[PDB]
Amino acid sequence: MDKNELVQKAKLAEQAERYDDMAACMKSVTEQGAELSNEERNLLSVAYKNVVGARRSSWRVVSSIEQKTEGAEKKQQMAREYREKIETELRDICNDVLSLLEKFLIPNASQAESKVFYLKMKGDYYRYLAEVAAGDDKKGIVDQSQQAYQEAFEISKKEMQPTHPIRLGLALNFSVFYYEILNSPEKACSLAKTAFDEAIAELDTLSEESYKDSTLIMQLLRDNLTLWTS
Amino acid sequence: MDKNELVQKAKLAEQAERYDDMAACMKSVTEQGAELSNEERNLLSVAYKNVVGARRSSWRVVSSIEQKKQQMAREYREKIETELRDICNDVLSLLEKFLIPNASQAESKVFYLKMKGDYYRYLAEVAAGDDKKGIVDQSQQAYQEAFEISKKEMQPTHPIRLGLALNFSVFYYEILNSPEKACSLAKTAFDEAIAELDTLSEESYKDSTLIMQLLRDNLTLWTS
Amino acid sequence: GHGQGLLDALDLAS
Amino acid sequence: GLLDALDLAS
Repeated sequence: MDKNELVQKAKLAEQAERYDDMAACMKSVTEQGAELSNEERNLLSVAYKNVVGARRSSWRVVSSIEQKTEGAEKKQQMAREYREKIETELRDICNDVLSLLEKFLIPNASQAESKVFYLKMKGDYYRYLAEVAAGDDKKGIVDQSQQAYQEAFEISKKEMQPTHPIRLGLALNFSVFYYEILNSPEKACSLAKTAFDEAIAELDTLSEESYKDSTLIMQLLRDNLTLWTS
Repeated sequence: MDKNELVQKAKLAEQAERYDDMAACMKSVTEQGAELSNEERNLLSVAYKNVVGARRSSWRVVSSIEQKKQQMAREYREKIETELRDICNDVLSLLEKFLIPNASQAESKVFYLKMKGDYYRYLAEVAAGDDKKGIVDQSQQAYQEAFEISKKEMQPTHPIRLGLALNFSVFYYEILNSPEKACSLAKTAFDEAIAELDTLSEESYKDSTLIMQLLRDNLTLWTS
Repeated sequence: GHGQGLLDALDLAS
Repeated sequence: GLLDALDLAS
């Protein structure tokens, strides 16, 4: 199949809120092996973000029930078994994305912005895997999400302006990895504060077209600092 | 498999918003062939409402785009239509083989006959011009039969009776293009319930009065 | 005043 | 649709 056709189909799927269909169209585009455009990269990312996001949300609800049903034998057993089936689905999806990242997207990325976007994505999906890891596997998974975020972060610090939404979105997600996954409120507030401040100092130079995206992510960084220092 | 374990997993799947798992559980329960309890009946209905409803919502979106490259949208619409017809036929088969013939109480017979009217109504919304009349007829006779029993057996404030009126009125308005019949059915149902508020029950008075609000909201839409 | 799951199960139109 | 594609953590 023709790549343009697959992209038009993925756009229709998005409008129809049919994210499994969207992700399958964009996985087919990625597997033809040409470097994706920004447009195509963003459609791949929106499709998998919704596919994995549904399972994360389900997993949180069933985890919570499994905690709240301690001393309720039937219910807790069934919530455990259901939780384990949703984890299997969520792992398959993350492993799918992580394979696309390694085999196509990261090697093909010609520009630092796209490198950063995909290494951040790799951090994120290893972070999703870390949320559901077996006790034995967890340290190793957490260190894989940290190494991808850190690699993205050193590239973005050298190559992108502090106001760029992809560098700000990396600082957001990597600071949440520090607070939620590494349980480091210090590294989390340090990263979020520094990113916010470095942006503040370049707002005068920011192109008007980016005012909204940049300052929205800066507000989310500060909302987390506020929360985490409370 | 034990029925009670499948119903428990249907309730966890609903909390997780995993309605295809919920539907698979409740269909497996229905296929055991024993009359469903009210709670099982409501779970089977919620599961399928959400399965088919996702496809109705995508169909409306892709139709709107296609009407506003056109070919790609047509074929995507046809694909969603095929899934929607398969889900309707699934429910309609359960209805025919298990649910309607096992229904031993009037309230459940009205509930199921209303469901058969709704699922034919969804098939009508996507019907080939050639099959459309037959499908419209089947929806209307299911709703007409549910209506006569509800009128005989239930109080005008009963939520199943009110929900039947709401859906059958929308059948008249959207599918038969009969807005005076639609308005008259909705207004009578609203008026007959206001005339008997002392019948509202402490178990269901918020369900009854919510459906009455909906009847008046559609009357407002339709008179405006 | 709500029957459990009933309004959702009635798949109300509109 | 960059902000959506960023999959921002809350």
